Amino acid sequence: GDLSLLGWNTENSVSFRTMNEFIKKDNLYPKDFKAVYSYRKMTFTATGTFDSWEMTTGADGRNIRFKCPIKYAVYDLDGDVFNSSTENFLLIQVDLTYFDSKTTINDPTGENDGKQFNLKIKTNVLIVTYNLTDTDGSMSSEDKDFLSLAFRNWFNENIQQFEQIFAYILLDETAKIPEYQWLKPTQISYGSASVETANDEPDLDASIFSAMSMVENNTNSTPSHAVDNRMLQLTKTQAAFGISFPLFIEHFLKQALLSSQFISVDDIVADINTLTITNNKQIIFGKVENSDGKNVDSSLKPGKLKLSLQNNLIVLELFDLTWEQGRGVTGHFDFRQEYELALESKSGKQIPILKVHDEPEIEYYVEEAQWKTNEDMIVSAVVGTVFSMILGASMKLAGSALSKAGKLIRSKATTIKGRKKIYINRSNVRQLRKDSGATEIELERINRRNSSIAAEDARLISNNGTTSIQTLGDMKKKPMSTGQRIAIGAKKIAGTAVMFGAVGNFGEMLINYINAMENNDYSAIPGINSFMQQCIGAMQWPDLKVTFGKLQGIYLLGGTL
Amino acid sequence: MKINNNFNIDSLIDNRDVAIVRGRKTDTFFKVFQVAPNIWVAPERYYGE
Repeated sequence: GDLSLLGWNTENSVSFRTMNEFIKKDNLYPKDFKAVYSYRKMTFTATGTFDSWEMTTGADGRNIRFKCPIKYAVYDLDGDVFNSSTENFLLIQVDLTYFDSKTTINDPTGENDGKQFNLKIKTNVLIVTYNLTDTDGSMSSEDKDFLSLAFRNWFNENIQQFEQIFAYILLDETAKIPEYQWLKPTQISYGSASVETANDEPDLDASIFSAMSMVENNTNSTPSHAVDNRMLQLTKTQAAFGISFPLFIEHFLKQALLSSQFISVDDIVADINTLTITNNKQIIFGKVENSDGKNVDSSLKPGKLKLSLQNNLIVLELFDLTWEQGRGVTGHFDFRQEYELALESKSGKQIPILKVHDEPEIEYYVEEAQWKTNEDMIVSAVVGTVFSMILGASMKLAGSALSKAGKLIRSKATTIKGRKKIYINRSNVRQLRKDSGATEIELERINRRNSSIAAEDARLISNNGTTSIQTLGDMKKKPMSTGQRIAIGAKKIAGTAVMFGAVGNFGEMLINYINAMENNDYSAIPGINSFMQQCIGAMQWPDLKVTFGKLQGIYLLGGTL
Repeated sequence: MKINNNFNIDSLIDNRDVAIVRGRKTDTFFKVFQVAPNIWVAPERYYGE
């Protein structure tokens, strides 16, 4: 249904035309050929010069198909001399293996301590379909078959003359930036997938030749070379990079959730199956200053602070955030937020930016008795708690807007399973944002303050991405609204996305990215190029600008050479 | 002489008595069964016409 890597993590894909141009520039293919076949007292010869080879449609998985046109050839069929036409060609079938070779490539983004593997044809070559005709149409089908046998004998004998190197890979090379070892392949592979056109012609553009590779010593016991054909067709780019969602989650979402100070290093459990990062035990979300003036611990149940990928969106969820609000009243709130990693063209540069997408979803559950007995009184404290989550701060507001929102709040009350439930959809969130009365400038000021305090938290954050419980208590003991805590957590999570934004304690580099996202200073930040460098330092084509980036089952980037 | 009557249209090709061959030099192929030494039957329409 979508793009699948069938056990692999990283992938680099190109079109057939791009590889054909690589072969054309490299010019490491045989030109002159002399095929000879001798059998049953009969001798057949095909001596001539080949044209430039073209890798066309017909290759799938391990199979690699190349079109070899013939510039001019002479055929000797037991003395029968024939001159081939200029339209004659053959379709050879070969396979690719990453043979180890002496190091010749350089990786400025790596330590160059790995081993160079070059893609070459294994030691054989079979021809699938050919076209061999003379200038007068006097050839016979058996003559053409015999010449095809001679060509097969030539290609098996003369495969060594094709000294073309298909690709270069650095294996087990330590990255120059230690934090991004996930961008250095460990176990590599290739794949092919060719797609025909409507007019039944080889599509040198839509066809996709890929190279899959595991990273960070991930064991793959099922080496497969099948490649999804729609990986390039959607992008319409000459080259593409692909990073698996499992690596996007087990090495990025863990940092975002742990750095949010809501969980500790020993209270986070990775879960590949559900593609969600959460807390194994009950945690604390922050300090709550209700309308009663008493500081309350915001306790989250295990498995509720969720961070996952849904609907091509980074989804952050909170559930079962329960405490004692006052006079023996308990209510539960649920929140869901959607974010999208898009690409923005700023100052002539492609900058990956995480931006809000659609509107959040809210749920609130309470007992019937509280509604029937103390509906009016507890509503004040509930409002004081809720307004923080919306405005990002716990500030009072006029009662006219309170009644205007309260009529809608009481309108959306339903009775399910003996409990009062209210649901807030996408439209109600934007309605609340418009009716809140807080200008976007004030929100930007809040964002600046939260960015500065998130830089302070990252200073408190150790190398592993966690913070000591003593320092966590020192930071959290300060009285601050729960909405501001949500904003600080969001700021820290977004700042942790620099690893997918920029490649290269990490606290000061995060502070540099914070300066870039708060003052628009990317003078020392190359932007996406560094990340693209990590995708091309280890995967060097025989030589680009990246203009496409998205996620369709896989973090996918598209670029043109 | 002994005519071999133990052949059907779906007998396996043994490369000796039942095979698939090419008519003339054209790319047409057809199945043939050797009934007696050097005489074969091609249970198919004639390729030439």
